[PDB]
Parts: sequence; structure tokens; C-alpha cells
Amino acid sequence: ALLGDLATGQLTRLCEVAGLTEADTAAYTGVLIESLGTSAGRPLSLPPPSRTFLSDDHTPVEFSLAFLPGRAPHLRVLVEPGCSSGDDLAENGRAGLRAVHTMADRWGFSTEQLDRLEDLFFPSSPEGPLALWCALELRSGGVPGVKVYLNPAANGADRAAETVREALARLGHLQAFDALPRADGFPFLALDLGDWDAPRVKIYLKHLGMSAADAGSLPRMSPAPSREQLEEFFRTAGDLPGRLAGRPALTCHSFTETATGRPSGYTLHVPVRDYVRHDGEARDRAVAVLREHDMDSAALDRALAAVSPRPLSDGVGLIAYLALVHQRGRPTRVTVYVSSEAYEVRPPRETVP
Repeated sequence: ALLGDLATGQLTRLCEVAGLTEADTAAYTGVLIESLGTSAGRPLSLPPPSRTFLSDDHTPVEFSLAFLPGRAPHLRVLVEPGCSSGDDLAENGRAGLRAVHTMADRWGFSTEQLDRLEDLFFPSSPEGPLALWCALELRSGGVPGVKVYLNPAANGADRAAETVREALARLGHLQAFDALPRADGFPFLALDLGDWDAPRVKIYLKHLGMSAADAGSLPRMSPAPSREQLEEFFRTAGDLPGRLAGRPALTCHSFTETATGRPSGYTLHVPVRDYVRHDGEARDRAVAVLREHDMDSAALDRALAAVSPRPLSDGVGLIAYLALVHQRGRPTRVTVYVSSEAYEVRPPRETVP
């Protein structure tokens, strides 16, 4: 009945799917509760603590599973740690930074890149749609990977490009901005914190009206991802033979080194929840993509039931996004983003225009 208890239960069942030990599960449920602050004790009969853009129903929690062939999926959880401060973006951001720095102190990792950017992304009177989200990679051992998401539009949407360019310059990526493809917006900048072999600075781009061919041509990494695989993924996720006309697809461009001046990674994010009548269809598309890339779709079916007992066709939005992930020298990866639905289940649609 409480927000933290629903989220804890969902995470526990997902940890089972990920094959984590009971010890690691208990550790990470505790981390999740800490991340939610006072909102963890919030009755679900009351409104969401914030009008957060993290999920459609404003649950300040979202899960995702990263699939590799011949492996259990990697489990991650995204949270808005300052959600108890509500829609006061300045205080929301301050509270989120405090939670990240508490994690950093606990697990002994650097916030140098983040502190270098703080003044750019946390001005006195910030604009929306977010201040700070944090994703935890729930690794065996109980020490998670930490990822922080910041708002390029914190200084106004018309200054988002300016903010991203200055951020990349401060991080030593002096060619990265000009290497990006053109876009219709800059929804997020993200950083890898903690133990990472090659920590990324990730630039997310919004594209209105993307086609399947666009999806395969937007990469800027070397080596170039297979265009055919990207077009097929886009068509499957959007059910096309055709442009993604509603919720726009996103691309994410990861920079791990400064020598090439170009990204080392490319991810295509498709908001499948706006292109299906209900989650029965979104699940069908998800398992098709997983099976195309030799990943265990049965684990996804178990993950959906772990998050929600409802019939898939009774609503839409449980599967929020599908993503195809390319990273230099790493195997191709598929990520499924799964909603908590703590506050509402969106009704099925009778058609998709």
C-alpha cells in the first residue's frame, strides 16, 4: 500500500529473474528505499510525490533489463531521488545530488565529472522537465554501477545545445558536439559513476518523424552498426512496413575517449508504448526483437509478470521503450524498459493512428 513497498516487491521479483542472490537483493531493496527518501513511506492512495517525467504515471521508479545472448538479463532501476521535494525543481535537484553523493561516499567512487558540471545543470531557477535522475546497475556483489541523468534545458530549452556543448568541453570532449548528428532536441545528458572500464558521457537526442532508414544512418560511432539490423529493429518496434509520428524516437551517443573525436556507442530508443493498442502487442514486439538477437525472451515474460499481475492487453505503457545498444568492442544488447505502474494503468487504445 506504500510506494516503497510496491517498488521493493517489484524489485525483489525482478532480482529473481536476474538471478541475484538473496543477499544482493536485500542490499539493493535497501538502496532503492534510501533513494526514494521520505516518499518511500508514502501511501499509494495519495497522489505521486512529483509530476515527474520519469514515467507516464509519475511513479519515481522505472525498471529496465539489458539482454545479452546466453545470459540472464542485467537489472537496472531508475529513480528520481529528490521526488519528495515535489515539483520545486531547485530543491528536487539539490536532494537528488545529496543522494548521489551519499552513494559515492559509501562505495568510494569519484564525482569529479559531475561536480565539474554542477553549475551548468543546477542553476538557481531551473527549468524542467527534470533536475536529476539516478539509475543503479544491480550487479552481483551488492556494489552497483551508478548513472546520473541531467537536464540540458535546465537553463531554458533555447540554451540546451549551448549547455551540452559547454558540458562536453568541460569534460575534455572538445570535438564531441560537432560529431553528433542533427536533432530536434537534447532531452538528457548522462554520466557513468562508480567502477566502469570505460565510463561514458552520454548525449541523448530527440528525433521527430524518424524513418527506419534514418535509424540506421544516425550512428556516428566506429565501427558503424549494421544498418539492416537497425532498420529491422525500428520496423519491429514500431510495426512499420512510415515514420514514428507520435512519441519521438531517441538516439544516445556515448563518448568514452577523447582521441577519435567521435562517439564509441550508439543506442536507438523506440517509445513502443505510443505505437501499440496495449501491452500484449508491445510484448510481442519485444520478444521478436530479443529472439532476432539470440536473447532469452522467456526471461522478459517472467519480468513483466514480476512487475505487474495484470493482463497485458488490459492497458498500455507497461513496456515504455525498447532499445538496441551498440558499443565499440562490446556485444550487441537489447534493453527493455518496464514501468512500475504504481499510480495508474493507461487504458488500451482501439487504434494507433
